[PDB]
Amino acid sequence: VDVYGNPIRTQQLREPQTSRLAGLAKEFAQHPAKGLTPAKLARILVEAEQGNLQAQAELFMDMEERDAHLFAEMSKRKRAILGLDWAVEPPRNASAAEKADADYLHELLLDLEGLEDLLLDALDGIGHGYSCIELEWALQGREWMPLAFHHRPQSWFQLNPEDQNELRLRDNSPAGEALQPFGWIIHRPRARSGYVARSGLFRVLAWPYLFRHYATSDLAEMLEIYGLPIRLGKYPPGTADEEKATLLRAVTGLGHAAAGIIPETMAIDFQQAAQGSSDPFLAMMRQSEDAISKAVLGGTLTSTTSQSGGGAFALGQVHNEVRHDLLASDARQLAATLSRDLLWPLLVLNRPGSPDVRRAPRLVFDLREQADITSMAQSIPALVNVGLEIPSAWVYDKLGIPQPA
Amino acid sequence: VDVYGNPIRTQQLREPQTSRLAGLAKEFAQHPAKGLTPAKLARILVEAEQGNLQAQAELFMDMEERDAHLFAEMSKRKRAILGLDWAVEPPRNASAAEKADADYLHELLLDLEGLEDLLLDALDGIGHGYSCIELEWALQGREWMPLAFHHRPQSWFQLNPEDQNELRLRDNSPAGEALQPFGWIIHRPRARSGYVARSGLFRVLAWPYLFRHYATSDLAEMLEIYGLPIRLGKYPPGTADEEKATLLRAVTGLGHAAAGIIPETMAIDFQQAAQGSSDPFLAMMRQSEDAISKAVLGGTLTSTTSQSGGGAFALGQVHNEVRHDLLASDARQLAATLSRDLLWPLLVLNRPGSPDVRRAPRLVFDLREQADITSMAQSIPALVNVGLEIPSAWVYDKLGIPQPA
Amino acid sequence: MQEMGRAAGAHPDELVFALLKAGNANLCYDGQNFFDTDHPVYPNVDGTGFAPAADPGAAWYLLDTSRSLKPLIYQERMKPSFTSMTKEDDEQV
Amino acid sequence: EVEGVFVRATVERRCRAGFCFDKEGQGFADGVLSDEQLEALESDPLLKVERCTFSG
Amino acid sequence: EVEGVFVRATVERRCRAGFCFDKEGQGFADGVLSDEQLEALESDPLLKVERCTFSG
Amino acid sequence: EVEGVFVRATVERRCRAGFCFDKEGQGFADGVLSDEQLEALESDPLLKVERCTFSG
Repeated sequence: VDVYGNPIRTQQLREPQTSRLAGLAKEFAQHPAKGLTPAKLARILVEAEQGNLQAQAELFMDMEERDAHLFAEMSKRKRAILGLDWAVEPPRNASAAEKADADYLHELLLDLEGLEDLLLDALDGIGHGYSCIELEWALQGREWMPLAFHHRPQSWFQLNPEDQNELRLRDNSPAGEALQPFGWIIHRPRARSGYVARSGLFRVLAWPYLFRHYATSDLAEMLEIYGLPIRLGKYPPGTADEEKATLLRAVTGLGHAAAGIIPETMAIDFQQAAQGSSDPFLAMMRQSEDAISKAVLGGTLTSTTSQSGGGAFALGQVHNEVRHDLLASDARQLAATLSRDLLWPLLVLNRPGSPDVRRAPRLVFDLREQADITSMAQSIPALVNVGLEIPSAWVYDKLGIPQPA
Repeated sequence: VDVYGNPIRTQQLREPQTSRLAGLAKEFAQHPAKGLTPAKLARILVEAEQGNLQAQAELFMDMEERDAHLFAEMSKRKRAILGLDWAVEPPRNASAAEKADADYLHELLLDLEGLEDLLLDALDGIGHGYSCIELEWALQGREWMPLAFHHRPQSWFQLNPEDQNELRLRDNSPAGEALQPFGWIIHRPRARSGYVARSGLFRVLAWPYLFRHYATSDLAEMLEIYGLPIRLGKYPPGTADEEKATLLRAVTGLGHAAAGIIPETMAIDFQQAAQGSSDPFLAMMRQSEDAISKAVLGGTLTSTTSQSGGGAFALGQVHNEVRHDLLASDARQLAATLSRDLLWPLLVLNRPGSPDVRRAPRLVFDLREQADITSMAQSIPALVNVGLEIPSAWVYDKLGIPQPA
Repeated sequence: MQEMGRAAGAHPDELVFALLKAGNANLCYDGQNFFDTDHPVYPNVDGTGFAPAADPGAAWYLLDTSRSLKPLIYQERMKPSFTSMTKEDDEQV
Repeated sequence: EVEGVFVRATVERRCRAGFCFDKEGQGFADGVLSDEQLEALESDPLLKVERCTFSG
Repeated sequence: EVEGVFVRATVERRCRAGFCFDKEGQGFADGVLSDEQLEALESDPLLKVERCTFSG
Repeated sequence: EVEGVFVRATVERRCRAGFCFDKEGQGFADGVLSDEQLEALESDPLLKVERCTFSG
């Protein structure tokens, strides 16, 4: 069975759950970001709270695509995880059989192509609040294998009417369809405590995005109007339609044309077009960008930048507060999700027996922080000459150097 | 029994208390932050003081979601705790049986999945003033286990009419329902001395949030109006309705249109639209953000930033004042809550006998601060050559290096 | 009081099948009845008219499509939230 | 006595002569007689109710 | 003007001839006269209250 | 069917001659005629308002 105890039947693993839903694969995103107003955004969020996640997912995708600063921040945050070395470790004080199981799982993950793509797809749940990856199960004789990992759009799911924390497929029915066991890797990182609909970071970031969009569009319009002044022509009674058209064309082309002549009975008045500055717009854009930076990566390095300054402890100063905390949180949540969803089916299908769930191997990301070799290498000799018996295992582990074999 | 002495009956542990309240699970948040005015906020707070916590909880959730700066500060503060290593220690001068009990509890917590989620859910009480997590109890033979931890919204509870410090479930009755023993982990951090309703940090942070919201909305409106000037057209007596509509459309499109012509008998006056600056709005936003930073994380590193500057003692300078105090306070309160709520049921159900409550093991968070290895390693040799017999236990404990085994 | 959830869950079926019943009476995009014998096609007129209906299921469109515009939100009248319970009898809806 | 009239400001269902109009304020709440028809009588208190005993 | 009438076609308590009734909508809010008796007449709006000043 | 009716003896602003006084007229939520005059006549209610199905 799975970790949650639901019965597992190997018959349903031959075909993906969504195969019998050919309607989903033919859908196109509705792009709800175009022509978006604060009222529309509020309605979208409220409806999403009630189980209509399609519009929210499409809006989040548009928001990711249309904002360069937000996209850069999210990409940097995800690439931070994608570059971490990982390993599979056996449970606490594991036995020989458990160690062998962990070693086999580690070897299987090493030789499993598409792991990086799986991690990238799973990390989308950081912003979207939940990411679902469908599994393709195949048999190369007697051992089950994940053939491929398919990322399904968040717009394909909904909320259970009887449960606000349980996701279901959109199968044209009011209650949707329950997710098949062992058929998905659902990643639901928890930045804030609440239901799945409210758990996305883009829900926090939506309003600054709209503020920045409005400011940028208004600035573009004002830059378009800038330049020549608006000038209005006046004509006396008894001016025919042809003369009216001639005066109109003359006024229209007068800005580009340096000189022109009109009868003394006519008049042209040059009125202010748009007089001001870009200061308000740029102030709003900077405020929104700082808010986005703080919300995504913390207000110590991105928005209120940590500035330059090297040194042996500079790495620690830059990392440990804020950056290390965020990195560790994301890595630990991703590792927990993976150990729950991918490691367990492999252990319970590819190996004999029914090992207890509490003793399953856990995927661990390498969060080791580079320690100053020079300072500590200076420090050891004094301590050892004093008489302290420092274990070599601690040194080898903390320095990153492996133990002799 | 529990720590408070209330009789404990194992019959009620088979089902959650809220299972017989299927009405609660079908509710949706009312979103009281939309269209919020200072009078409405004052009424919400006053009503919450009197036992109506639903509106206050929903307002706090909206406040958390809609403010990026506040959300970033709270997330950083909570992630600070989530990254701390923890251990279970036996009581003062504990005996062999007590040491065995503590070791078994430590092993059980290590192998208990969902601990990080439990800590995150409990830490919500920092801002909300109280967090309730429901327990699922199951028997794997002869030993009780927490199957899962469920975080219930603060909107599901109320105040006892006869007691302002005791929370109760909303069961449609005036007096609510008392909380089941051993069925919840209630975390109520105490930033300020008072009743539970007034104990939330969001109660302090509400007013700066409203100030910032008003300033941002006003700035957005003023940016929308900025650009072209308002221009008013005037027409003489004897202008028909069709000519009036033509003049109105001409005036409406005149700002975008560089040129236009009107009869000499008409007139168009270009009046100031909105002339000023973003300085007042931005000043208010900065004031509110500084207030929020000071209230959440202290006015030494976040609002009045500590600036750069490394060194061996830089860690101490940044941490010990403000940051270390807040970290230690939060960690100690969380550890006390956990030791009270989760450790005790495990000890009194999973082990024989009736150990005295005063001798129960206590969960301890690792608050050890990194000490300068180089300076102290320089220092020891002089002291030891002088003749001082410094214990090795103090060195091993303070450096973080473990004693040889 | 919670049985309203079951009622709401059953509601969409009732609505869709009521529209199915009205199919003969109700009008489609063509301007004629959904099940009509005079459906206007470009060159000529086609015709598709106890309670039967033959429909495709594998097409990109499903006949008689529903619209779950809002969820089965639960509306309640508990205590100091309405006037039915203080300046009135002890009534709840 | 009449524990509740259920009449003030509310109008209930009254099926008579094949047409179920809404008027006359015939609301009641008791187990005296015609209990089964009490559902039909109280089948449409469409408007807000305000009880007041007649002490009958 | 009249500060308030609070009539809604219902008085608070119009007690006459030794019996207290509820009708005629004689609700006032002012200290012009009979405040001591205004306490007895008022102070019992059993039904809803609607205030529509007569500007008297 | 017409949706829109006010049958709680409710007050609405109806203007007879040089003044606007309490009265119940159109009292509907749908309009096809006299919109400009209805606006003055159909000022939303002062007091409790409840709607019914005239189906006229």
